[PDB]
Amino acid sequence: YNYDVVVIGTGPAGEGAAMNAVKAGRKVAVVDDRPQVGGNCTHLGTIPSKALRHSVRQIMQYNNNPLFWFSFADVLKSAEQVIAKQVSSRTGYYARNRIDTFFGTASFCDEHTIEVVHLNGMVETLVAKQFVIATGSRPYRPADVDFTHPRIYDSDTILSLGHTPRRLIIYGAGVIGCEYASIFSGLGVLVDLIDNRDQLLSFLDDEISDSLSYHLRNNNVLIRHNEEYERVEGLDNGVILHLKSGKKIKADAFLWSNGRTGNTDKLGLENIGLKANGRGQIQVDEHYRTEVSNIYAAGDVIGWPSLASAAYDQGRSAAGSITENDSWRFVDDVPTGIYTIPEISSVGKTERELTQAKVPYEVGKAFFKGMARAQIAVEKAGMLKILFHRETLEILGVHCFGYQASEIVHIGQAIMNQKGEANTLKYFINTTFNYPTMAEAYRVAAYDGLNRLF
Amino acid sequence: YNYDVVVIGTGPAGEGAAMNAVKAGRKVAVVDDRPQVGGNCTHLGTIPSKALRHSVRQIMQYNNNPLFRQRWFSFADVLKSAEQVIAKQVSSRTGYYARNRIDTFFGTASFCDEHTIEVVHLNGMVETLVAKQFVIATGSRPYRPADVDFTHPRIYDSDTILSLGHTPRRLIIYGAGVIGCEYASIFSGLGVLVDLIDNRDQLLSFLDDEISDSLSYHLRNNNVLIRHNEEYERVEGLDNGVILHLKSGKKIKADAFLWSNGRTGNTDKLGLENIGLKANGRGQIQVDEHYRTEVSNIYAAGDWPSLASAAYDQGRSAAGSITESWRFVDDVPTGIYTIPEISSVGKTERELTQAKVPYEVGKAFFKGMARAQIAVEKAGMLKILFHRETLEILGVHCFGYQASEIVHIGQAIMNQKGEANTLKYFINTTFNYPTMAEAYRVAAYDGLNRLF
Ligand SMILES: Cc1cc2nc3c(=O)[nH]c(=O)nc-3n(C[C@H](O)[C@H](O)[C@H](O)COP(=O)(O)OP(=O)(O)OC[C@H]3O[C@@H](n4cnc5c(N)ncnc54)[C@H](O)[C@@H]3O)c2cc1C
Ligand SMILES: Cc1cc2nc3c(=O)[nH]c(=O)nc-3n(C[C@H](O)[C@H](O)[C@H](O)COP(=O)(O)OP(=O)(O)OC[C@H]3O[C@@H](n4cnc5c(N)ncnc54)[C@H](O)[C@@H]3O)c2cc1C
Repeated sequence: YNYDVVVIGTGPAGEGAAMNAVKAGRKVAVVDDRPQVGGNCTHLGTIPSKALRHSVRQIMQYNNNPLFWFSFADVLKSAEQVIAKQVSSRTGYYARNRIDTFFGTASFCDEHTIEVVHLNGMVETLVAKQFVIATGSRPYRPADVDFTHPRIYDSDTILSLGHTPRRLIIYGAGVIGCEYASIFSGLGVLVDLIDNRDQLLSFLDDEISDSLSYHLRNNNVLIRHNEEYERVEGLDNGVILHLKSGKKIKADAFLWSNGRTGNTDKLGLENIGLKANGRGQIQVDEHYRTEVSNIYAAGDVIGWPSLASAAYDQGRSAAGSITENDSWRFVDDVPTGIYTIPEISSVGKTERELTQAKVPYEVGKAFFKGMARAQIAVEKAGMLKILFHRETLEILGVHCFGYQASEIVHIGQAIMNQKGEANTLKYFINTTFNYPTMAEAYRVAAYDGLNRLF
Repeated sequence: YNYDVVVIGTGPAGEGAAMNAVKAGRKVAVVDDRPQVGGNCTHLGTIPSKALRHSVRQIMQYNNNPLFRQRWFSFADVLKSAEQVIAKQVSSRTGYYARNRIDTFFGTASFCDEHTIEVVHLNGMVETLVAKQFVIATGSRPYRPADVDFTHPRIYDSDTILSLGHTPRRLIIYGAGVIGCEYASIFSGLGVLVDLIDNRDQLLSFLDDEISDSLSYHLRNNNVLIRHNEEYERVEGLDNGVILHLKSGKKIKADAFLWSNGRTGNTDKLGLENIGLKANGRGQIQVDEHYRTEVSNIYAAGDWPSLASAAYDQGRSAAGSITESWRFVDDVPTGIYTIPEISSVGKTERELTQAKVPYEVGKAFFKGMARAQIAVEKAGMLKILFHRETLEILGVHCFGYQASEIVHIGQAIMNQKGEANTLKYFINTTFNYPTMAEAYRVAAYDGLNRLF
């Protein structure tokens, strides 16, 4: 077969790259080893975890509702229709713009031709001028951990759970680990989160991390800091983890969420002259182009920031660079978002970086406890913090935690991206929002900032 | 994949073998290289030629009927009618396969060992299939000599002739076989000066002399020019017409050319040397009375006599032998579908004369037949050879419209044993009237007059 742009993997990066390329008028093909389109964006990652989290939140609201346990399988059963709808929508998207697909593992043979091998023994060959690599990553699996044990799971096999455990252990304080800890705590299981550092999500703001830790501890998430595993043992009834500090923790299950490794082992990277680091990531430039001129890598496969929306935008920019239609833009200022119960999101500098850089900033706070919308939604916990320059009133950082955090942070991001005097805090006083909504926070927050300035 | 019986070829032999094997309760599968089921019987051989012949008969009757006068048509329009029949037949065969839970694999089959095969499709496929019992029904192809340019647009065979787009003014057919005679009759009915070339001095020497003479007379009266005892020397394809130079020194120029001399077995691609099976010069496979090859678990059936019904029966017999219903297909009623048709069963007059059997001949001419007169097909003849003393039937020959359907009553009477196989049955049995089966009765009486 002959094409112009060939995409590996149908994740957000691959889908975005292929759509931008077909928007340019080229002839484009996509290859994905999964039997269905979507990848970890919909099959094992974002969609199943988010459906589980939303079901857990609804269960929690129902239990605490004055108007009125649940098996894990019943809770997870809400995700199959969502994934079916998403895969149908993406299949229709691909069919309408006429992109041919191949459901098989893709391997490299030269600079222009690839081998697609399916489960039947199918062998096909694709040739194109431009290639996009969006193989993503897989859960990092250390050798000394018996993942074949029925009671030991990773970020993928955890969905195979057939019963809600009495206790559980989570290793790694990453985004996935914290999200799963929050979800399981909502389900009503004593989760023992294990962290290699002293503070949860040290890249976040200190206040937000402290509030998240307080809520997790108040919701049975026993958090142990500064820990490194020594030896994991699987039994008939439970799993026992011996830490290097000497503590032995026994649970009825086990989940590993410490890092991810890029999918490059089966790609045959040596056949083209490219090499991947120990993390399985491919070095790319500001154009998302590797050392090979016609080879482009984008999305989570490159490592940072390993965010599905960020991966989609990175693939879109890589396709724009391939077509050179001015649509390229290096995706660097990604607003971080952690989907625990409740949510967390941030955009821009934190208070620690601002303190280090000696920027004369000021803090405006808005607490969700005194909020009409938050109380009406029965969400008492949460806060919103805005860091703004004292003199120029420019917003240098927005951090929110609580109800609808990710949706709230977008307006602060939009105000942030303005240039010069346009990016000012006083906008929140010169613009009328709706009421009662969560956006009203900004208004209050703005005042709580400008009252601190003399 | 694992199965009990694996058949190669979806023609009548393969389909019959698969159906008989699946009737035994085993798990069976079929493989073929054609993108549709049916085999050469439906896609390139029997069915298209029969549709062409029936359409030619219909247009001939329409032209000759005074009622329809108050009109030559292109070859493509005549051939168009076969597509519907082919589609219906392939749909019926696919339904038969699916209702019986038969696995089909559309790719060329190659032998690896005595129990497994590789299936390769157009796109570099590889599929392994292992089964206890195997059936070979690969059929055959038109024989292609090296010294003729089949790639020439004006030179065709028994398969590529359907690719003709325009009806030629003149045409040459080489080989006086059943296929050659049928195509010569069809093209003569279409209104083309056909120059049939025969290697021997008599058309269809395996038939009775009277039947062959009548067929030759009809072909001569239908613009077909028959040349006897000729062998080709060189076929040259010009831009306007094909010129054939024969060994006798003649040169014949026409607007087309058809080759129908011999058939070649489709065994080269099978790779039988990987299992210890050899193919002769014609590509056939030697088998015993049980349709079994040298290998104990390898069986071959179908494409002598290269008859579709005979191939079907041979395939079913091979399947029965595999499942332990076996019957050696040896006596097949020979049928040539020219205009009019020809059929024969049992011994001919020449063989009876050689063996000095005291027989007698009963004739019933179709010219005096009422149903034949209504059919406006008066040319015909029904000859019955019956033993004089014991009144047993030793041979039945017919040459006329609806010959194949007529011959089956004589065949049914033939297969009876002893006194049951008697000509007097045709005297003591009430037939339908007006039918050409009742002609048998007349023939029987025409025999009983000669008795004394
Ligand atoms: C539990 C969980 C929750 C998450 N929640 C979020 C969230 O809320 N927001 C967010 O932004 N991110 C989230 N993520 C991260 C998200 O999974 C990634 O950011 C996203 O997958 C990045 O897009 P991608 O296309 O690079 O990844 P993928 O979608 O994983 O791309 C890899 C695709 O390529 C295929 N592939 C891989 N190797 C080959 C090969 N050799 N041959 C052929 N095909 C191949 C894979 O089968 C897959 O289809 C979450 C992750 C997890 C585990
Ligand atoms: C013009 C014409 C008219 C005819 N008219 C009549 C008639 O009126 N009556 C009659 O009884 N007979 C007639 N025949 C003869 C008839 O074609 C054969 O008798 C019969 O079809 C053979 O049956 P078969 O299944 O054994 O062979 P086929 O029907 O040829 O079956 C072979 C099948 O297997 C496939 N195949 C071949 N090699 C391989 C391979 N290596 N791997 C996989 N698949 C393979 C072929 O493509 C084909 O589909 C006629 C023939 C011709 C050419």
